[PDB]
Amino acid sequence: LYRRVINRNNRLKRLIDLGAPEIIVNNEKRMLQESVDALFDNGRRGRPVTGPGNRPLKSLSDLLKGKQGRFRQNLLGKRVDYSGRSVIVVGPQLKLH
Amino acid sequence: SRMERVVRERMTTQDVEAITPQTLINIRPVVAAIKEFFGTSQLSQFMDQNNPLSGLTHKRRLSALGPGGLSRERAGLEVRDVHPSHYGRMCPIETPEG
Amino acid sequence: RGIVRIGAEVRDGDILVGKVTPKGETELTPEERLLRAIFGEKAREVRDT
Amino acid sequence: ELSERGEKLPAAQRRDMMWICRDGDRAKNHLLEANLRLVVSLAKRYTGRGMAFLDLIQEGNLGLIRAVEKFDYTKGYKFSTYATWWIRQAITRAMADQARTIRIPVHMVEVINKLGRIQRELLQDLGREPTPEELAKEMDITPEKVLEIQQYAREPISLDQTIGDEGDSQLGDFIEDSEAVVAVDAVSFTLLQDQLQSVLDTLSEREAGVVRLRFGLTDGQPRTLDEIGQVYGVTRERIRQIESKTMSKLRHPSRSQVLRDYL
Amino acid sequence: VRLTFADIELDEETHEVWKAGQPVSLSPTEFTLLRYFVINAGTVLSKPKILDHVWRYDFGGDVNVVESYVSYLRRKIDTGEKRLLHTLRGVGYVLREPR
Amino acid sequence: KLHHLVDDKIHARSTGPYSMITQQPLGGKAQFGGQRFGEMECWAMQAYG
Amino acid sequence: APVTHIWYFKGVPSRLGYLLDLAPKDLEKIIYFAAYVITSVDEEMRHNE
Amino acid sequence: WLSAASFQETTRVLTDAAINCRSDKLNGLKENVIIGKLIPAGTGINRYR
Amino acid sequence: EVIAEHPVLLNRAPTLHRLGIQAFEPMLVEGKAIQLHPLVCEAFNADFD
DNA sequence: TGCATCCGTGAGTCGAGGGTAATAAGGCAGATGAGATGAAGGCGCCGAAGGGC
DNA sequence: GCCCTTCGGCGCCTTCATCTCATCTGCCTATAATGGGAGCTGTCACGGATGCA
Ligand SMILES: [Mg+2]
Repeated sequence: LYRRVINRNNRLKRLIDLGAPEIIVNNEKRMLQESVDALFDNGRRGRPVTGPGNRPLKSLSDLLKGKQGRFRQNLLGKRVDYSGRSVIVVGPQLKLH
Repeated sequence: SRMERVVRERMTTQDVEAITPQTLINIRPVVAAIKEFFGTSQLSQFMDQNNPLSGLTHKRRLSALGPGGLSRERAGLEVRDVHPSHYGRMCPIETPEG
Repeated sequence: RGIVRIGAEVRDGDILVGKVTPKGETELTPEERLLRAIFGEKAREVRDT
Repeated sequence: ELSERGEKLPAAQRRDMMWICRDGDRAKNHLLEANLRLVVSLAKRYTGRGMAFLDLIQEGNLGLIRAVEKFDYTKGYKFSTYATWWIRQAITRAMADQARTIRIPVHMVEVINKLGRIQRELLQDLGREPTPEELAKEMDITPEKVLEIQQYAREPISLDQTIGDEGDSQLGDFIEDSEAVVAVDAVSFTLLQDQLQSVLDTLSEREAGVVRLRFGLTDGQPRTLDEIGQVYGVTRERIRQIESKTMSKLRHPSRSQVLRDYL
Repeated sequence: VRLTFADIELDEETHEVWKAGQPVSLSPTEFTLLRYFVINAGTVLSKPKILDHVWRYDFGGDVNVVESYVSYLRRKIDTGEKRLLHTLRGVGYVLREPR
Repeated sequence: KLHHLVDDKIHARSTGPYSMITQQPLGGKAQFGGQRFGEMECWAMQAYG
Repeated sequence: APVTHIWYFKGVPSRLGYLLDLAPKDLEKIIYFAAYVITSVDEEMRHNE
Repeated sequence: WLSAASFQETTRVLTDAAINCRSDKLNGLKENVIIGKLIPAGTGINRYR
Repeated sequence: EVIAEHPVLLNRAPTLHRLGIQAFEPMLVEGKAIQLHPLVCEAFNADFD
């Protein structure tokens, strides 16, 4: 997405400096707006910007939303060290503590 | 379909009588499509074989998820139920608990 | 040839195949230099992954 | 010519001249806007790889913008015939240096494209995948370079695509951070430093300082002998001798066993 | 225990070389470079880690010294323009019999 | 006997590797793992005081 | 060229539309180059002319 | 805003807080859990800490 | 020697209520199965399937 | 002022399970930093030995 | 029995120029070639703009 933003911005700079009919300049400005759109929130407007494998790309907003977002996946609950896991078996000879 | 598109593109760009089916044909998309299907597709999965019954039951199994199917989130309560037409066609007992 | 003999017992942590990669370069610690100076150990220019 | 080394422009040589300037401007814009249809028609065959459709259309628009300037009507051919070459050039150049996440120079993206075309043309004629040695024979170059270009053309993958058959996790969850501190080798390094300090303090202070600044322990830079002489008022041969004394006493098994264990 | 490669041969004791059976006298540090080359035969050599291991870490000179030293190795044993001591642009050198 | 043997089901770690973006330890048996202490267990620990 | 933040232009309330007293249907037509707006007018230059 | 943004409708509340220039106190339970401070309950209050 | 009176927490996903995390004291046991006291199963909602 | 009409939110917990693809692109001039060369200076190290107190 | 102090000897070790070898960037090619491939959408509930009428 950042590469798309950079490409659109550089091409718009070239169009402005060279001097082009206003239709092409307007099209480039629209592409810049849609590229920043995709960067900040992919799929919010129109069909989402898609890469290889035909899957929506993960914009900044998608990195802060839902279960898989940072807030409820890395901040609230984290994978911890000094821990393990195993099957349980009844211990009827053990004490309560 | 990809074959038809590419051959339709190519049959005009070349002059008549200098064009042959071999140069009209580029078999790459067909093998690409079969490789796409057989690998990295969730409807053709790794064989579950740790005893003869698992191998037998992995084939002859009816699935509902995948391309053209419905996802578990997309799946309602009605579809998961047993239809009266399931009798004799699809077993009403064998289904995963997850 | 560098691999475990057929019919040999191994366990968690034992080496299986001896594959050695050129380590390239890094910061050789001065303490490493004093270490090789005490025993005569070679630099061992490759990484044992 | 009239602005610098000119004169006050009269009535008939300023307004009319600027008017024909603007007229040529709008004529160029008119034909350009009329011929963008050719650009958008040509860009259809070019999508499906690297960049999007509209980006290709825009790059073709730039190519046509460049082409209209060099178009010569006096040569008496239709403008489309000349414009097509420039549009194709612009699209190919842009796809070469802009459609890759890892940018590749055109001079060798050319040979990737040619390698691909020759291998897939020979595959159907021979019926099998072309061995890279035979591809090199078709290259008139060494096969090793062929494997190198084959492994260069490989494009990066996405860290966030779901990796499992069922959607539960991303690829990036399974990649270890190599740059992270081990948190075990750090304590080992600190204890090794403590052992080194104890060993050096056991040695004579002059020798300890000599070796410490010889290998740059306390500071950032190890120093040559003449620095040691200037800081200890001795000749460089004497420093060589004291260094000989240092590693001679350091071979003592009392230190050798206690330090060799630390590996 | 003598270390051999193609037509160059080294004795670890008295620090001399045979090139195709002909004894050759060579400089000490130049000999250390050759020792690195044989001790890592078939593996590419880069100027930096060559500087790191063979040379002292206090080396404050320029980078032309290693290139010149490789030139001496060429003119001493591999006098041919094509030589067993191939050079990689930006990646350094390597000891390898050409294919 | 089912294919849920305890040998392939016991896992524990003291200090393993960590992820790139966030420094949280990874998860799974192929990697050294580390149990997920989710927000639901955070609720219990907050309720305990 | 300036661009508009989507978080503010597009949402359940269109915050930019609320501030500027417009509608999102009457904003997408502008920040996506489909229809013009009148940035400013000369009041006195029109009253006398 | 930090607690609300981590519960539901993250983008909406985030945009609203950005507009309002809301100054969080970092005093609640979830905020202290997020930032690593002692939770203000049980053994986290100044009477017991 | 080192497990002398060192408390250790046990948890079972899902952790519904506060008692879903309990601190016990561990005793070394052969095998690879964690031995749970039969009484605290109901609080854990734990079962041995 | 309805009022359908849609449009954006929510929808579980740990564990099997890793990666899939097109196309017309080619000479040619310049430049540029890396690496190939050759030459000359500032000690090294000795090859001699001075020598005596 | 060796320190104080020597000429010089090529070596050697750098260092200055000073040449080539890939490697990369910009430019030109003239019959005509003139408007997207494809996308499959529809869970459940629930608050709110919304285009018109
Ligand atoms: Mg159970």
